Amino acid sequence: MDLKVVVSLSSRLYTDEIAKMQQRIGCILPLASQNVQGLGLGQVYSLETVPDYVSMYNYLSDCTLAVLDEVSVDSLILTKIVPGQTYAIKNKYQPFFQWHGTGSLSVMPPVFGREHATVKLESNDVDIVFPMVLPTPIAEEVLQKILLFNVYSRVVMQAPGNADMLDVHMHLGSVSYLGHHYELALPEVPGPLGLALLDNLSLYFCIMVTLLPRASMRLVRGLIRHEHHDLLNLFQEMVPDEIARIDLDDLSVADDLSRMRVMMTYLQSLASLFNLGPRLATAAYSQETLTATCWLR
Amino acid sequence: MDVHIDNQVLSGLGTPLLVHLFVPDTVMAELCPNRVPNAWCQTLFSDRTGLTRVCRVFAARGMLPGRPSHRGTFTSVPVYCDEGLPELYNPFHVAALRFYDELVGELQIYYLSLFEGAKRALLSRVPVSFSKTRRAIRESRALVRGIAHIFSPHALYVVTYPELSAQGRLHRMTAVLGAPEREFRFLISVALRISASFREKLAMQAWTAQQEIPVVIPTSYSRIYKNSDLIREAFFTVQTRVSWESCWVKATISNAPDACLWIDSHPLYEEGASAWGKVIDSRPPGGLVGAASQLVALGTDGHCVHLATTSDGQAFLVLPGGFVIKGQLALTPEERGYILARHGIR
Amino acid sequence: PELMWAPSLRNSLRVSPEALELAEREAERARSERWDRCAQVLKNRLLRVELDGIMRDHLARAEEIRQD
Amino acid sequence: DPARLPRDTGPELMWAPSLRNSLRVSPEALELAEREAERARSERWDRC
Amino acid sequence: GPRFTFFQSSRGHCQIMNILRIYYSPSIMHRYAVVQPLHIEELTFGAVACLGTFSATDGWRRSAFNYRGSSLPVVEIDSFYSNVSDWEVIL
Repeated sequence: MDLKVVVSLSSRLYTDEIAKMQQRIGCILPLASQNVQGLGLGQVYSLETVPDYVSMYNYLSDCTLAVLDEVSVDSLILTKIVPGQTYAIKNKYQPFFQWHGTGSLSVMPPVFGREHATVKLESNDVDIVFPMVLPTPIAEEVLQKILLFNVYSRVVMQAPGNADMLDVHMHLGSVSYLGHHYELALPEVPGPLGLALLDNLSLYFCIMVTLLPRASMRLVRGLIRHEHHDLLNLFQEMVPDEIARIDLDDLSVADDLSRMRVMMTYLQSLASLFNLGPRLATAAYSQETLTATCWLR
Repeated sequence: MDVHIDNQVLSGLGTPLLVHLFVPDTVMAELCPNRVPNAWCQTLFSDRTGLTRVCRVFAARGMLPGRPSHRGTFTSVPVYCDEGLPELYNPFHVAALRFYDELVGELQIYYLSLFEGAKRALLSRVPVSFSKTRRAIRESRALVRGIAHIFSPHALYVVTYPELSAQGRLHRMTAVLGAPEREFRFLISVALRISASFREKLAMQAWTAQQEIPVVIPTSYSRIYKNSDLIREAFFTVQTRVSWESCWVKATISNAPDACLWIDSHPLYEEGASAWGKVIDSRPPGGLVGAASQLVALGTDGHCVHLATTSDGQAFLVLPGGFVIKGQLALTPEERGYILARHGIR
Repeated sequence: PELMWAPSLRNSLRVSPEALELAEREAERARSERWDRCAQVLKNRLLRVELDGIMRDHLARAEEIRQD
Repeated sequence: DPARLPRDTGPELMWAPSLRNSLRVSPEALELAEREAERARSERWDRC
Repeated sequence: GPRFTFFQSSRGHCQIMNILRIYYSPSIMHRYAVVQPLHIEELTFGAVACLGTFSATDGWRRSAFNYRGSSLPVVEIDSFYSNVSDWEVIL
């Protein structure tokens, strides 16, 4: 088995950028199959396009990732990602994330700003931006946040008396972490592929809203009329009118089984939609030297 | 025939009754050129002015009528106005629509022009969308009729067909002035108080130009413009026939979104309906030098008189020739709330 | 040649204390004329669309004639 | 107290004469537009 | 806000005051238009001083100047001969 895939440049890499490519050693880069362009994320995320973070998500998920370990002039060595090998990955990204959780790892587009993952290359007509590496809970939280932002910023733009544009950019806003809050990069238009993702998500939503187990309605009504739980704080002691008007019928068990059957199958389908982008299973991330043995799941 | 079954099931919260429409492609060409929009319902009253709640309307363009007599877009007008029993109609009654894709252009429509045309026309289960079931079987030519539109003297096509008891109680409805009157005289009232502010600012000052914006001007400016030639400042008040495209109210609605400016432009003496309510930026890294370049290009427009409104409560007038006359903006917050409710949400 | 006044903020307009008072009165006499024309042509369109109501009601009353 | 000068071109500091700091006025076209619009106003005088 | 500019020339001081007046001709009426000279001391539009001479042929080769982050363009007057004078007012 081979992992060593060498990529030549085409012109003399200047000595001002060999220092920062020495600084970016052990990071991850997306492949194309060699050539120089597309070996990175500049070809689908440029300055011209509004960053949708979904077409570049399509490119990074659809293509096998690659580790960049050695940079020389006119030649730099890459290493592919093939399942069954436990790659050594160093967390070398300026929005810092300690892997104290030691969970599964995730790759994402550079949603933390263009500057943090870019590198200029004045040798050839190619520029390289880098994919972001970040743990599973932050990645899925930022994923649902960027989808909720690109679906609600547009409807806030649809408001004629849009008195509060800055409401969602400071409430949604930053990312949830105990160490700090790290502000991200926000598009204004969702792009085509983002609305395709929200289209399939809303399709799953309207299919699953046709079947609700009616016993659970009674449980949340009873718990609202019990003590207000800390998990129940989002209701602030209120029964919504909709759950009051879909409980006109009684409690059954015959429809409940097939309801739950189609709910299991459609939640597994939704999980297959949201397990998108390539994933890493981690064994024993070493803390003192910032390296992690990980294999492709 | 999609947007009617779209908005029919949608607006059941804030509207009892829903009327469906066509809009030709010639009647809104003077509203927004180049097909830039692709809505919001707020029907104000004739003598019961006040303020009312807003309702969203959905629509589509580029999809053709079954009538080949004209080929245009799709809209629809909600009706929710009549208190309690809906059998009464309010006569001489505007219903405003805000057709948009990103709030440019307005649509003023009457209840007479709507309803006179309407009368002139006439192991569990999934539940079906009930109201779409009767539109496919109609498919006829008599459902659509031609209505002389009152705001713009053109044809506006309605669609209605004998659906059910909501549209069945519509065609029996009749009942026993000032809905286009109030907004125009309200514009002339705020224009007269702003022109009075300019009058008293020119009075308390020496009646002199401070020339806030720098331009070079020729020595024959007192010749090619005659002495005290403020005939454009004279007939400024008749020329402002529009207001919510005009920048004057645009600063008041911009209070909800500090160093911003909106500019109206009226020509030197009747070159045409020039423009209303353009934008001077300070936010992006084009910067204050780009604002200054756009501002001096505004000031060197030798055949257009510009009116400048600020967000913080100040008004400015720009004479062509770089002369600026300061002024106040301070209006009673009742009209402010009336304006921001007329556009949108407080 | 041709001489241009230099841009400074002490350059004066040709002073106008008296030409603005008659100005807005002429403006109001013109705009009442325009608004009355617009309301006149508006009521012309309104009587035009109101008359077809009574024509439709006449042809609705004519049903009782058709069996008599 | 103003000053008089022939020409210059293309500044960066604002209060300096230029070719872009000149208002672009055509006298004959403005007199023509002014006269024809006075006649439109004079027709508007006698309407209602 | 006042500015410090530098000047390379191969002329006499008699020429340097006239050509500097013609060079500063926009800025003088810029300051005149924005700020009227209310007192009698604002009329001084700065001054000049000979910092010295150098070689007129090999003069002012460009170079770069790095701090730890950034790089401004910078000229390099090479093999300079320093000679300070007093201030002669531009007007």
